[PDB]
Amino acid sequence: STAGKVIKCKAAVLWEEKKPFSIEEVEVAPPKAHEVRIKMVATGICRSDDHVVSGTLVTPLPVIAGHEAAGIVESIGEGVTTVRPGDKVIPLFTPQCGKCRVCKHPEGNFCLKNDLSMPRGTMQDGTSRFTCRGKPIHHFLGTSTFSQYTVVDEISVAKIDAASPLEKVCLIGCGFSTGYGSAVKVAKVTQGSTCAVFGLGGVGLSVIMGCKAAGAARIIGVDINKDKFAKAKEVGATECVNPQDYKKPIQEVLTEMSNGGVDFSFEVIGRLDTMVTALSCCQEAYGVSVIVGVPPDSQNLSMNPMLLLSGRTWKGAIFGGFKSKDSVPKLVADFMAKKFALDPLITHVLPFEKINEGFDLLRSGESIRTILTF
Amino acid sequence: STAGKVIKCKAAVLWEEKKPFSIEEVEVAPPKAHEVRIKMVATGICRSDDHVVSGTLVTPLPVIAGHEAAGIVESIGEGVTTVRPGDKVIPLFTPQCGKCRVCKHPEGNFCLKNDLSMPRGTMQDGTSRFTCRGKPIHHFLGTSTFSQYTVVDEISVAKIDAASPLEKVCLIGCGFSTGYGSAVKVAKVTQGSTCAVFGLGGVGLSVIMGCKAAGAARIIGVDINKDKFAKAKEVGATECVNPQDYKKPIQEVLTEMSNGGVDFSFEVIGRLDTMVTALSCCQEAYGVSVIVGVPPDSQNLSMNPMLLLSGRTWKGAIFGGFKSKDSVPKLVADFMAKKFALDPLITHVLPFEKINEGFDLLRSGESIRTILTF
Ligand SMILES: NC(=O)c1ccc[n+]([C@@H]2O[C@H](COP(=O)([O-])OP(=O)(O)OC[C@H]3O[C@@H](n4cnc5c(N)ncnc54)[C@H](O)[C@@H]3O)[C@@H](O)[C@H]2O)c1
Ligand SMILES: NC(=O)c1ccc[n+]([C@@H]2O[C@H](COP(=O)([O-])OP(=O)(O)OC[C@H]3O[C@@H](n4cnc5c(N)ncnc54)[C@H](O)[C@@H]3O)[C@@H](O)[C@H]2O)c1
Ligand SMILES: CCCC[C@@H]1CC[S@](=O)C1
Ligand SMILES: CCCC[C@@H]1CC[S@](=O)C1
Ligand SMILES: [Zn+2]
Ligand SMILES: [Zn+2]
Ligand SMILES: [Zn+2]
Ligand SMILES: [Zn+2]
Repeated sequence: STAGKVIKCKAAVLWEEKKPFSIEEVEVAPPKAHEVRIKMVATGICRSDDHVVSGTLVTPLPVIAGHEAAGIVESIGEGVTTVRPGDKVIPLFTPQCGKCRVCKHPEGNFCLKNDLSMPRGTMQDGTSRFTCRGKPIHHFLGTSTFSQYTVVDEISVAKIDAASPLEKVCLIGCGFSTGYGSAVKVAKVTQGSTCAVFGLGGVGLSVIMGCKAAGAARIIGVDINKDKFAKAKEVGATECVNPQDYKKPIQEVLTEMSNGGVDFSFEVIGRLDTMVTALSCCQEAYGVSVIVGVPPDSQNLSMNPMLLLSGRTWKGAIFGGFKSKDSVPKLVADFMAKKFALDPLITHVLPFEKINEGFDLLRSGESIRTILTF
Repeated sequence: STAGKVIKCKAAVLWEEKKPFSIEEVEVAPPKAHEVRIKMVATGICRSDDHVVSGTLVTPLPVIAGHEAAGIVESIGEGVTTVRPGDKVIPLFTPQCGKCRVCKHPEGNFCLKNDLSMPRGTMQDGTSRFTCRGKPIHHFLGTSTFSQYTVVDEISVAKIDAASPLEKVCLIGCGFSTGYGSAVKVAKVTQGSTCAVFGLGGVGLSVIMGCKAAGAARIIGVDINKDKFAKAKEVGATECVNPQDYKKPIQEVLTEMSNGGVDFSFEVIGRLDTMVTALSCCQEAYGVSVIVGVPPDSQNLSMNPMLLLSGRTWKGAIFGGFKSKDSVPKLVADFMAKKFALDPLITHVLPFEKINEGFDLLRSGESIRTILTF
């Protein structure tokens, strides 16, 4: 019925940094060749969407943010072969073209068609499908899910199980997969190890889930908000520590509690100082530290290279190291088979029109993941 | 004949920073329990010994430096079980106690008894076996090989093949093992990969040897001294580049020549800026960069954590990651079986008494390894 036509719908537009989202009427153009128009069903509020509002994450404005979501294909442009109208799908903020050097490498996942390194906030063809008040509105990492309808490139969408609960599996579009993969795929947590997880929001909780699934014996959660500790323990943290309770630096405290440094540490916050602290708290000769948190745009950290010369391994990853199009469908299938849980991350559910309230909950420290329904 | 007695012999003592070594008479005490007194046969001049002179590497002075060497056991203290008088041995600047958490971990080699993290420059018992002009002289990483005789702890010595040529296998005590292991063990260079090696001294040449033995397809040598290029090519470099020949930063140049960044990069110099440049030139999603070079004491580098967040792996190692006492004897055995060559690193041979001349050759850029004979 709407196939091949402009759709007029509501979307949350961010017109300028540090302002509330504006629920407005936008026009969404029909999908061009190899493009997929999606009717959104659920979208999570991730800290990275708030980074766009705060200026932490820089991307051309005005913009329709949102990148963690699930929806139903409304229509497909010419040449699309991987999804059909009616299919449940999850948009991929990291594409999987399957032809670049990274897509062909066994460990790479940061596809070279990404819109993160040199952000333009467009479709792959350099143009936008969004218009508001007559003005073109940018996309966000080829996803833009804070809208009733969006249009993505075929390499930025994956078909998922037809029976999946989209108000839950939207978390596989970012939060869950990032945390879980960070532990299980990037760090490769080992059985019996000691892990330290800095930041106990949705991503940090999914890191804990992954460490516990990998058989870690000790999983130490670190947060300055102690209200985060109960849920952290629920999904696997054996201990939790608040840096504000101590008179000495947390890396010392953690080095002492792990009898010389942890096997695996994770930075899941987004601060330069906690990135260096997480590196330091892993065992100097064989420790591994993974950066997951997004740092303030263009800022450099300072660190002593002797931390690495002793033997430490330092790495970072986008989306838990998962090749997005190949893994999203398998993660949904595993969720359907009850291999992991997603309810522990969901603390609040709000209609899409209350998006600003959902961001207020995140910023106040009260929520983990707010799921917005359309 | 000398067993149980103080030995009077010549040693090169460093009384103060930035001065020539002073060839003096020293008194070497007999070995205490679990100690081994070694008659030196050959010692190489590594850049790290020059770092002690320049103040780059800090350790208590006055000191007997030198750590890359081979000699013959003169006598053993009570309780020594792993070596005997007359054995050929190689002193280990990284110990292998075999009991600490690092020694027992499969991938650790930075034994907790090392004298590097908090340098005291003494034997394991906190005292020195060296005296000069009535003053106690410090040890250097439990080795101190710029002396006709030295005393080391049993965990800092390995028994090697009785037929090995000590004027060649002394390089297994540092230079060769470090570079080689950095490629094959730490980085785990893969067949068909592209490697970039910053610094073409003896350790950088050894890194090339390990990349070639791992089957790398391309091995790009980087050095501001183009006189280093011929030998680099001889041992495996497919191309060599001098940063001074270009108008743009070397990481750009290397990213362009590897069509998007190399698989494995190695910092084998000891500069903060080349450590970051080496990291950057490795492929942003799956690249691996290994720091081998020793940076100026207590200085921090500055870097953007986005270099890691895209997927890069950054690591460092001491002694190429080898568990010292288990690996040195195998390396010598491999060398005896012609599994690798050591002659390409040796450009000059001088009597011990010309140690200052040997340091002048290194500092002028003329040599790779000068072997000193006793
Ligand atoms: N690499 C990726 O692919 C990817 C994917 C998703 C999110 N992220 C990033 O991961 C981070 C975490 O995301 P989230 O959605 O879980 O966010 P969140 O805001 O829900 O969680 C962060 C947690 O850090 C805690 N915290 C803040 N400052 C702290 C400090 N100084 N010390 C200790 N704890 C502190 C907060 O109390 C909070 O619980 C963000 O930076 C987000 O942008 C990266
Ligand atoms: N990690 C360890 O276990 C270990 C063991 C041995 C040596 N090291 C360290 O490794 C480094 C190399 O040792 P070496 O004995 O081979 O030293 P070296 O001095 O023989 O070689 C260093 C090479 O780097 C080159 N170089 C200098 N500045 C440069 C720049 N700006 N750009 C590019 N190239 C530059 C020089 O021309 C030289 O050929 C030293 O810092 C040494 O202390 C570490
Ligand atoms: C390291 C920067 C990654 C930014 C990505 C934005 C959407 S997802 O939350 C992570
Ligand atoms: C990272 C510092 C290691 C310094 C050690 C001194 C002797 S060997 O050259 C390496
Ligand atoms: Zn790709
Ligand atoms: Zn996200
Ligand atoms: Zn050395
Ligand atoms: Zn040990």
